[PDB]
Parts: sequence; structure tokens; C-alpha cells
Amino acid sequence: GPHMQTLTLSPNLIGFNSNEGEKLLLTSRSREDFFPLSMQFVTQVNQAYCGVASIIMVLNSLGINAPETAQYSPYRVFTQDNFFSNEKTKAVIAPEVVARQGMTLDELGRLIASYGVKVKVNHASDTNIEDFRKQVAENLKQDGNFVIVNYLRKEIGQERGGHISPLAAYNEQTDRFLIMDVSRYKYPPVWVKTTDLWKAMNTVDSVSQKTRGFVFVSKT
Amino acid sequence: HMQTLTLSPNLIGFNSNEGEKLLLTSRSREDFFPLSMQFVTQVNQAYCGVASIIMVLNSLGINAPETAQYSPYRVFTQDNFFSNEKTKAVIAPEVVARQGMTLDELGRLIASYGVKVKVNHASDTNIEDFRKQVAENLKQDGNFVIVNYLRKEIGQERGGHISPLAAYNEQTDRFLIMDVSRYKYPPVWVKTTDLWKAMNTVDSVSQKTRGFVFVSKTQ
Ligand SMILES: [Ca+2]
Ligand SMILES: [Ca+2]
Ligand SMILES: [Ca+2]
Ligand SMILES: [Ca+2]
Repeated sequence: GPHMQTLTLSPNLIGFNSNEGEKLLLTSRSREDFFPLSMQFVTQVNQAYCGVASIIMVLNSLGINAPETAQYSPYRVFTQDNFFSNEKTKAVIAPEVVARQGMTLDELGRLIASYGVKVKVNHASDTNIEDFRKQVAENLKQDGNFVIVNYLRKEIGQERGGHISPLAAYNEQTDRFLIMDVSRYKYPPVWVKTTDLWKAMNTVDSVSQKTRGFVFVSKT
Repeated sequence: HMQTLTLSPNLIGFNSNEGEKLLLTSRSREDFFPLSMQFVTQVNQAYCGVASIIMVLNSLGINAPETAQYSPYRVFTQDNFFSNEKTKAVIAPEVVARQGMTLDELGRLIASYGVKVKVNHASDTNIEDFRKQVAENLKQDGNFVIVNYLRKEIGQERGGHISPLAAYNEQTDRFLIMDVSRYKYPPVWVKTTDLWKAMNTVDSVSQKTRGFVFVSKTQ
């Protein structure tokens, strides 16, 4: 000591709309969730609503019975505008609060569960990279369930704070996951190395004083 | 899975195993990647053309107008698309909200943002040239295709619609429509002959056929 830090590394992302990124989807054999999520992909309506956008993508992909939207009647879908129609949802965290400060991993899980949907919240501190990779890759091969991640953007080479978005696929050959980034005005979907995504989840959110992590969602 | 309307059997939904395989076995699918990145729900039942335009303009990376919530970032949205006099001079947003837009108006609205637009009424071409020219575009980055067609002629409810095309599957001779009415229907793979018939219908507003538009950067 002191540590001289001779070798330092920065995370390498592959964009979905790159030639390589396209190839990673086509060579993935853990990509069932990509198709329904792609059908539902939305832009977060404000710079704090990443979790709401992520939730409604998953609820619509699961075919969860949705609130009315007068503009679409008789058709009904979850939107960021109607997601808080259920008072139990507002009781977790109110929309005006989310619009200022976002949501924590535990709030994300509780907001989903307020609609009676099955959830399993995994803080990084309570699991490990090997179980994350294995369990998420399995979910990505399975219909009827989805995965949402909460991670510090800085640790995957983006700016900057905590973010939430669904995962859509896992490329086995490169050990990368595809993040369907709902901040569509800022970044494309990206393929991130498991080790970098793990590092980014294994950070402490000062709002919760707990680590970030990932949530499994399925229909009951 | 999502609660959209049951499709007529001549259509293969993107929301089906076969529909996924048609993307995986397509050799004309480059446009799917950027278009999927930009896919949006039309904000009302008249705004299909606006949703389609913004998907394409965002996919092309055009400098975009100011937004209500994303500053300093900018993207085309259904709320900011009409934020200049040149675009509004084509057709007023108040009218698009009640009547939609014709094929010619679609073209002019796109062109008001400075990009290169070619409008093809079905009457002025033929099915073989439609298939070849569109499949070629679908392999090429930096350009896109939007169709205007009568939904009933492909089995769907009901009137004239507008949405982008994302891919062409050679074995089945089907095009993938990225249907912006996401609350009602999934994206669908439609036989070329059905899509051709649906474009070769007379829009009562224009007394011209429907058709398709090619869009690329002017630069
Ligand atoms: Ca490519
Ligand atoms: Ca499946
Ligand atoms: Ca799954
Ligand atoms: Ca193209």
C-alpha cells in the first residue's frame, strides 16, 4: 500500500441497434421475453418514472387486466398515466413523490404486488452473481414471467444514478444481458456484461439504505 | 399474454411462436431494430399517422423539437410533432385528431421536417415492384417504409390505417406491420397480396388509392 491501481477497466456496452448488438439477439437462446417486451416498450413519461414505465411494460406483457383509458375505449392497457388508479398502489408511494424521487427496489416490488401479481425481490446483498446469472437466464427462456433490474448507471459506464428497466434476453456466448432501457430519449437498449450489471446492482441506494438488485414477476 | 383482439387467421401475430420465427428466418429485417426501439402507442384513435411518423423520424436521428419533460434531451413525440408553422400548414392538428391524414398528407407532414420522402400510391405501381422495393429498403439502414391501408381488407377492424413496416419474410411472402394501435392489435405478419389489396383501395377523402411512403435523410 497504497494501491497503485496499475490495471483499471471501464465497462464496455454493445448497443442493440449495432451490427454486433443485432447478432447478439439472433444468437441468444434465452430471449423469449424479448418479443412481448418489445411489443410494449415505452418511454418513461418524465425523468423520474423509469420504474413506472418498466412495471407497465411487464403488466401488459403478462396480460394483466388493465384500467380503462377513455382515449382507447373499449380497449384497455396499463399506461404510466393510469398505473396509480389502484389506491393500494398510491399507498406504496404516491405518483407525485415518484415524479420527484423515483422508487426503490422494495417500492418497485410492492407497487407490482399491489395489483395482486406475484413478485420476488432480490437485493444483490442477499444473493450472488452466479445465482443471478442462472436464475435470470432461466426466466428469460420462460414465458409468463419477467425480470426487472435496478442498477447504478455509473457502474455500467452510463450517467449516472439509479435506474430501473426490464431485461429482455441473455447472450450465452458473450455473457451479456439486454436491458430494455425506458429512457429512450437518452440511451438505446444495451447488452451489458453480467459482471458489470452485477457490480451496478451491488450498490447501496441512499434512499433505501439497501442494495439495488432485481425483481422476478409472474402471473398468478 | 396481452388482451388484444383475436386476429383473423390470414394474419400471423408477432405475439405467436410462428410470428417470432418469421422474424428469426427473415433476411429483410434491418429496420426492425430501430423501429422496435421507437415503438409507441398512438395517443388517440386518430393519431396512427403521427405515431408512425415519429417512430421513423426518431429512428433516423433527426434533430428533434423541444419536449415537455425530457429537457435537455429531445425526441419527436405526439405532443411536439406540430410545433412549427410549416408542419401545421400541411394539415392542422385539430383536423388530424378527428379525420386522420391521407397518404399525400402523411408524405407532406414527413417532408416538413426536411427529410426525403417518396409517396407511392398503389395505383401508380404494381405488386411486384412494391414487394421488391420494400424488401430492399427493409435490408437497408438509414431509410424506412410506412404503409397506409384499409384494415378490413386484411381482416382487421376497420378503416384506413397507417403504420411502419419492419421486416419481410421470404418463405411466407409476408411483411411485418408495427401496428401503433398497440391497445387493440399486436404487430402482424401480412401476406403481400393482402397488403397490396388493402393499399389498392380508394380513400374517400382523397379519391386516390392508399399506398406507401419511403423516408430517408436528405443529407
Ligand atoms: Ca445491422
Ligand atoms: Ca414464447
Ligand atoms: Ca420470462
Ligand atoms: Ca430501411
